[PDB]
Amino acid sequence: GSHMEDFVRQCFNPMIVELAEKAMKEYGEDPKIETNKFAAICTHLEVCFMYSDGGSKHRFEIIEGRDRIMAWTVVNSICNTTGVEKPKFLPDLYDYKENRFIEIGVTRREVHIYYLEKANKIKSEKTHIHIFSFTGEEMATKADYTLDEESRARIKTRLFTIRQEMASRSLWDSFRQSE
Amino acid sequence: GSHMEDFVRQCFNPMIVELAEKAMKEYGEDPKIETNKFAAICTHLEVCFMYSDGGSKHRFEIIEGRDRIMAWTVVNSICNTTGVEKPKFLPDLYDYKENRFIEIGVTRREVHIYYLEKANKIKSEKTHIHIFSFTGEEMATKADYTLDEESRARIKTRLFTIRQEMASRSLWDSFRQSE
Amino acid sequence: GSHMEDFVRQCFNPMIVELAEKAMKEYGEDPKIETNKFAAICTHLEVCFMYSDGGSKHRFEIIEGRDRIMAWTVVNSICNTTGVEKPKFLPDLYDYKENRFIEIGVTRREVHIYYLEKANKIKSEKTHIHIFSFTGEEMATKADYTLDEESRARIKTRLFTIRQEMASRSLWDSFRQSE
Amino acid sequence: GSHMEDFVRQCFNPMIVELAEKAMKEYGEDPKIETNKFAAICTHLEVCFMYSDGGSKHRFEIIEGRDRIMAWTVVNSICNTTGVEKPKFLPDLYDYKENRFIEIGVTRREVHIYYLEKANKIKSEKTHIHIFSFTGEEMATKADYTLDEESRARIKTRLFTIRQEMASRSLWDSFRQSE
Amino acid sequence: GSHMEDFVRQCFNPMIVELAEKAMKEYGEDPKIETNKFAAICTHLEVCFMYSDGGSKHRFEIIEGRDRIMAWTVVNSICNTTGVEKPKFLPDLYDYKENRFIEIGVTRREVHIYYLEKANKIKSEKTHIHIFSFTGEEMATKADYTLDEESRARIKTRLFTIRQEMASRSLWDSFRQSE
Amino acid sequence: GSHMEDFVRQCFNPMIVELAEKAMKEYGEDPKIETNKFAAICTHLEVCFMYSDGGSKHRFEIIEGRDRIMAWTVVNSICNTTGVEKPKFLPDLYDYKENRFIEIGVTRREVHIYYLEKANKIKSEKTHIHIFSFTGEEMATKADYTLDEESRARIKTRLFTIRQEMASRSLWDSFRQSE
Amino acid sequence: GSHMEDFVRQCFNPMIVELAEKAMKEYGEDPKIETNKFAAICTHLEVCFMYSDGGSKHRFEIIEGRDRIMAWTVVNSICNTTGVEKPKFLPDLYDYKENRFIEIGVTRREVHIYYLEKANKIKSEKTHIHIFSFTGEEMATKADYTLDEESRARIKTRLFTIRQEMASRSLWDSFRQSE
Amino acid sequence: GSHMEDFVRQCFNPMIVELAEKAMKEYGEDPKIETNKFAAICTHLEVCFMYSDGGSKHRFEIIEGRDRIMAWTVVNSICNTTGVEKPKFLPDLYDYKENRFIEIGVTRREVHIYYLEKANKIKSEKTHIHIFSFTGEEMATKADYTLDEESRARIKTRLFTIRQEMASRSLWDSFRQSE
Ligand SMILES: COc1cc(CCNC(=O)c2[nH]c(-c3ccccc3C(F)(F)F)nc(=O)c2O)ccn1
Ligand SMILES: COc1cc(CCNC(=O)c2[nH]c(-c3ccccc3C(F)(F)F)nc(=O)c2O)ccn1
Ligand SMILES: COc1cc(CCNC(=O)c2[nH]c(-c3ccccc3C(F)(F)F)nc(=O)c2O)ccn1
Ligand SMILES: COc1cc(CCNC(=O)c2[nH]c(-c3ccccc3C(F)(F)F)nc(=O)c2O)ccn1
Ligand SMILES: COc1cc(CCNC(=O)c2[nH]c(-c3ccccc3C(F)(F)F)nc(=O)c2O)ccn1
Ligand SMILES: COc1cc(CCNC(=O)c2[nH]c(-c3ccccc3C(F)(F)F)nc(=O)c2O)ccn1
Ligand SMILES: COc1cc(CCNC(=O)c2[nH]c(-c3ccccc3C(F)(F)F)nc(=O)c2O)ccn1
Ligand SMILES: [Mn+2]
Ligand SMILES: [Mn+2]
Ligand SMILES: [Mn+2]
Ligand SMILES: [Mn+2]
Ligand SMILES: [Mn+2]
Ligand SMILES: [Mn+2]
Ligand SMILES: [Mn+2]
Ligand SMILES: [Mn+2]
Ligand SMILES: [Mn+2]
Ligand SMILES: [Mn+2]
Ligand SMILES: [Mn+2]
Ligand SMILES: [Mn+2]
Ligand SMILES: [Mn+2]
Ligand SMILES: [Mn+2]
Ligand SMILES: [Mn+2]
Repeated sequence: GSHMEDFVRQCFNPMIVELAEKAMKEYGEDPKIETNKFAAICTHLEVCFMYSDGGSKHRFEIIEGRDRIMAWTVVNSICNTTGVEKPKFLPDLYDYKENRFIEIGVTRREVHIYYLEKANKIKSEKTHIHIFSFTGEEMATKADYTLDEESRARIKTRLFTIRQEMASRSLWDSFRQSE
Repeated sequence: GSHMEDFVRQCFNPMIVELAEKAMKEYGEDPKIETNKFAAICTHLEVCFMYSDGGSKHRFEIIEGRDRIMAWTVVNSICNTTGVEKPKFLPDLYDYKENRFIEIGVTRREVHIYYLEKANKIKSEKTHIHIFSFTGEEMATKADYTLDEESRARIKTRLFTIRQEMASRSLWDSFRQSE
Repeated sequence: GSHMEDFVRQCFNPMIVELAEKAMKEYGEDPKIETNKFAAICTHLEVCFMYSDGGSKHRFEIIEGRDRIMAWTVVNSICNTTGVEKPKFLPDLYDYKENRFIEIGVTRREVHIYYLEKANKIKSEKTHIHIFSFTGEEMATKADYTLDEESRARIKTRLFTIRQEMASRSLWDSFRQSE
Repeated sequence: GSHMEDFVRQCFNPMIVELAEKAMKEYGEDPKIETNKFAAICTHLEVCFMYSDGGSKHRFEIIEGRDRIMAWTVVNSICNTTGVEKPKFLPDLYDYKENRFIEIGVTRREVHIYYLEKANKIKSEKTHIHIFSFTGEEMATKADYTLDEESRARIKTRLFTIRQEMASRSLWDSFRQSE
Repeated sequence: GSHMEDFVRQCFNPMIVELAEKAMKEYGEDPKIETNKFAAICTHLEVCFMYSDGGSKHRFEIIEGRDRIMAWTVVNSICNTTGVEKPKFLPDLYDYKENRFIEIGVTRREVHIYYLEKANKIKSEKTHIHIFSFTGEEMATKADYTLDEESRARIKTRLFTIRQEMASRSLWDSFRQSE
Repeated sequence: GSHMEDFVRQCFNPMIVELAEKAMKEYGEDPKIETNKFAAICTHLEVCFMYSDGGSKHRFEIIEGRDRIMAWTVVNSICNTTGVEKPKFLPDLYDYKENRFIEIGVTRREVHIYYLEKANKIKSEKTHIHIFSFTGEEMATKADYTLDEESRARIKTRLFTIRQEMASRSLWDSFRQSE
Repeated sequence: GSHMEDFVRQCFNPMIVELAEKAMKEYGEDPKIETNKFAAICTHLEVCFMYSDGGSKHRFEIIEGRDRIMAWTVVNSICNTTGVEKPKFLPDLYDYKENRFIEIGVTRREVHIYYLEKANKIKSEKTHIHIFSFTGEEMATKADYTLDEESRARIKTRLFTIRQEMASRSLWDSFRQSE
Repeated sequence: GSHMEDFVRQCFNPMIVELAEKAMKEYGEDPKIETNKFAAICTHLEVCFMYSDGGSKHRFEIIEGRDRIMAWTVVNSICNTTGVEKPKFLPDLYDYKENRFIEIGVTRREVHIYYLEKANKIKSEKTHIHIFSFTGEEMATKADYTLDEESRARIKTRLFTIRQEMASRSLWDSFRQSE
């Protein structure tokens, strides 16, 4: 095994790791080789899980963490009961309170570049966009950050905790220069 | 076993299935033969469970999911402590906040026909009526939908998810044309 | 064993029964003989448990359900940190929100007689008094019922459910004419 | 073993004891000899745990209960995402709602002496200070007690319960005259 | 509810009760009315469970405790892999060590009458027969009791414990004169 | 609380302690006062539990650890299915393999004095007698020690471990000179 | 989803299904399309699990159910501590008692054809071969069936139970004519 | 953290890791620095755990995995009930069947050098000695290996699995050249 893989298994809880292994394998990647992609999907999975935990009881429908067909089924059921436009690509969450899907991005570049690139890929204007980064900076559409400051600051802290742990194990540099 | 039965056991959590088996057998039906009635009572059971989960901590007394005699006991205790009129037929919930019983219907026809038919069977005007359907449409008495928009839209989504899963297994058509 | 005892073990959850057995034995009574006292302390224990569950997260300190010495220790710690007067007899709860102890009574007589008798035994005016009965009637000091209408009506319903179950087993009559 | 140690193991839940054993051993002390320091760190650990439980869902980041390096990592991540000043010594909590770290002290002297001594050791003015004592008295910076009266009064009661239990076992006197 | 029913729920573990409720309802009986049949199937279910527990690790295939169709499926699979004759009626166990099915009877008459009646109903000579009674007497085909003396004497004791508990609750007499 | 009581709660697992509290209270004693009797019944309870664990799967019926009436019920069922003589006093176990009841004694005197005294109290010759002591010495009827040397030596070790723990807490001397 | 897939999820316990999903995806297959291969690997996984359960406590090292690299690691450790020849292909078990690896095959053809084909693929003579089929027939190298008759007959029964369940759902025919 | 530490946490189950952390800290070492000593005590802990699992039900008293004082207490109780000589240093197990203590060594040198060195340190001839190594070789006193070949070969395999995992992570070389 790799050094990064062992770090992934000791920093992220097992359920998040199992979902990341299932997600990458459903797209042909192997967690034991593309190990920094392994850490990325784990990090992205934890961020969305904390994000939907930031609301009430059932404000959010979690799209991420399901296989492509079941995730599109919930997308279909959401679209064809609320009336919203079906997105071109799979989002990560659906905000019932705000009646909009959310795409959540976790980047190691500037929140400006990453938002611009995914806002380009999305093109469909309806779905909300919300980016975090491993430095503590965040950016959202219309500056509408959906959650309150306390929930989002928990996410920024967890991200900086991961970058710190990667650096003390000498794996942050390759993780940075691999996105 | 039937194909529908296997779908029922893999789509609804085991506790809901056990309650549905107990409910149908207490009325002489067998889940392994009347399999689309098996899916209906499971669907109806999940909807009411989500419905009472939509309130505070103890807003709702769940009438559905108990055997006829224990369910009438709670109905008696509710009626003879609050003062409300004892219903002619067994409701599904009791709203303490609103001081009224609720009958919850899940239909594959128009919410208008199904409401009209059960409002006819109820006749007793006190108990509230609330219908959902597998298309995302809902209808309630006095347009009083009891729950907020977020909780009810979760129920509509789950219903459309079930219809989608039934269709990909070729069982939605017989399920539709069997109510 | 007795018929009432078997009913007590099948109607009240095991933790409440274990506490009732411990409470009665600490005062020389045996649950297997004084069986209707066994049902009374179980009923009284469940009512107080639902009562403190009716508040926020930690509004209530539960006095009932502890042995005499540990219960007086919490009473001491409560009195000697808030400043309230130490009661002559052991209460059942302590309301931090209202800064007062509560004595909870469950009776099979008129709420008026039972309140009057315990208000006589208490004499110390500080601690709040709140009575329920197996008919759905309640009475509290200064008409201050502490909890909201939804929480108290849950307690009245549970009480009428117990009386109904006792009656169908022919044990309500002796339970009534034994208090 | 010591008498105090046995009391520590029977009064504090095992998870708090395990954390206290880990905390003291990471600083060269042995719980089986410095047994009243063993009770102190257990008491301090429970107080902070109740303290962060006094907020919403994720108002507080718990600093206490982690080893020195992981605790400083969260401190780093907190500081370098919110922007606050990194404290000279390890605090116990971080209040996101109030955007400030908290140092929690549990003393057997006057809240005035203990606050003054730690306010002297801290010197860095940013982090909040909050002291409790085994008599029910508390003191906080700017008289800003962070939590509501109900949560803090739970902590004062638990403290007086511990002192009472220590006294009936003859160990309060040495515990007092050892801080 | 009945007095016997409450005794059934407090003497037999819940899994055995659930199986008995499922078994009787699959044959049109209601546990709440035919309550002594309810105790009989519970007693019969526990005896067979102890019986198969009396062997090695996987000496016995349990036929009892499954619904009619799944029980016949295992009967089919057993018959059509070992080669034994398929029985006319559903047995309770299958002994691999001895290569024979077992029918287990629990009676309140003489082991001689009960064996004779079921040996008459079976007619198919292959399947083994083994009877216990609430007095401690047992009888098996060819005097081949399958299990050792220690396992069978546990079953006789449990049976006499049940009869004793029924008698102190005044329900043994009707239970006896109802088979 | 007492020092011995705290030692009892930290040395014996909670289930054994709960049984000891129930056993002593059923005979009018209070664990918080007669604390060395509290340790004795706990020690006696653990020894019998290890003893019956020393056999096969179901060699032993545990008589100890039940209340007087349920323990006599099993005694009745054992006697009136095996045919053995019903003992004058309650034994602790029943050996099916050897077809005899066992009385287990744990003493702090010489195994000779303790055996002689209980062999005097028993008088009924049928039931087996087996004594252990906190020094590692054991004595059984006809020198028939029922279990193998490995199981009995585990019991002697556990006993000497308890005496050692009591001595380091200064409570062995009063425990010795109290039997 | 497919009808076979739903049957796979309701007939095999979830841990076996998760392993089968992981095993097939590690070789590029998707359980939701190659659904009868999905049932085959599940069936093969359960058979090997029952097989190693047929021995003592730790007679067998399970090779099947691990990913290719971890399975080869145990193969390496086994070979390079016992001294046996490292097999050309991955076996399913390692028998320590017999000091040989085992390849377990579950077929829907004649045990003769399936054994011959895999004995051809293995070529390395050391590793043992053991075939079962859905009719109850088995064949092993040197007629050495490793396990006793009771354990192997459990496996044959489970296999015939699966074929029966597949047939009543109309999926046995395609499952047969797909190997 | 270190790379080795992350490997230790992902290869050994958490209970073994917690014991190793407690064992090293009780002797002044820190698992996060002396990380290959961290892997050694974990490996040594797992080997002894498998070793005592290799016997009957209670053949072995586990000495390793307790703190120095509690481990010496069991040593005292063992010595002063069986009569064996108290060892100069703490052993790892006590074999009741063979009436002797066992010292278990796991080495990365030749089993001959390691045995000779510890046989020199022990000097007390009574206690048995048993060495394993990461190559699959073992050596015991009088060639008495206590366990059967199947149990010991499981231990040799697990050891070679650990060395393989260390090598693929580049940490075996420093682990070898550090003993
Ligand atoms: C699992 O791997 C995948 C998966 C897909 C399809 C489903 N994925 C999303 O819907 C998706 N994917 C990404 C992403 C994209 C490229 C590299 C890494 C990631 C990242 F962050 F996961 F780590 N970010 C999101 O935020 C996001 O919602 C495509 C490609 N790779
Ligand atoms: C379990 O089967 C039954 C049960 C009964 C008596 C108790 N039932 C209700 O009280 C009830 N029954 C129905 C319903 C009615 C006919 C077919 C299907 C259903 C449906 F939806 F369950 F699937 N809808 C409700 O909403 C509802 O509250 C009558 C008949 N069948
Ligand atoms: C357990 O039995 C006891 C206990 C005590 C001392 C502690 N008890 C209370 O503090 C107490 N006792 C009663 C009560 C009094 C008489 C009969 C029955 C009850 C009742 F309801 F429990 F069922 N009601 C309360 O509300 C109440 O707080 C005295 C006498 N009996
Ligand atoms: C575990 O033992 C230790 C630990 C440290 C470093 C980490 N500790 C804190 O950060 C800390 N330490 C104390 C404290 C100080 C001296 C004696 C006792 C305590 C007390 F209360 F724990 F019991 N109080 C706090 O409030 C507090 O946050 C220093 C010294 N001893
Ligand atoms: C559940 O109720 C039923 C079930 C059936 C069909 C399946 N049953 C058996 O296969 C069966 N049935 C009986 C039995 C027969 C009559 C009354 C009571 C019982 C008894 F003991 F359960 F309590 N004894 C056995 O030993 C036995 O194997 C027939 C009738 N009633
Ligand atoms: C719980 O307290 C009791 C209980 C009883 C009746 C039931 N007890 C037994 O059947 C019994 N009682 C004793 C024993 C006797 C006197 C003092 C202490 C014990 C001892 F060891 F428990 F600690 N030893 C046995 O071995 C034994 O089987 C009588 C008296 N006290
Ligand atoms: C935890 O660390 C320690 C502990 C002690 C005292 C208690 N220890 C034993 O009783 C002991 N110690 C060793 C050992 C010795 C030196 C280095 C590494 C180990 C090894 F293998 F743990 F990894 N081997 C055994 O087999 C053994 O029974 C001394 C020194 N270090
Ligand atoms: Mn996504
Ligand atoms: Mn995303
Ligand atoms: Mn209904
Ligand atoms: Mn309805
Ligand atoms: Mn009270
Ligand atoms: Mn009261
Ligand atoms: Mn601190
Ligand atoms: Mn502090
Ligand atoms: Mn049967
Ligand atoms: Mn039968
Ligand atoms: Mn006794
Ligand atoms: Mn005894
Ligand atoms: Mn194979
Ligand atoms: Mn050692
Ligand atoms: Mn060693």
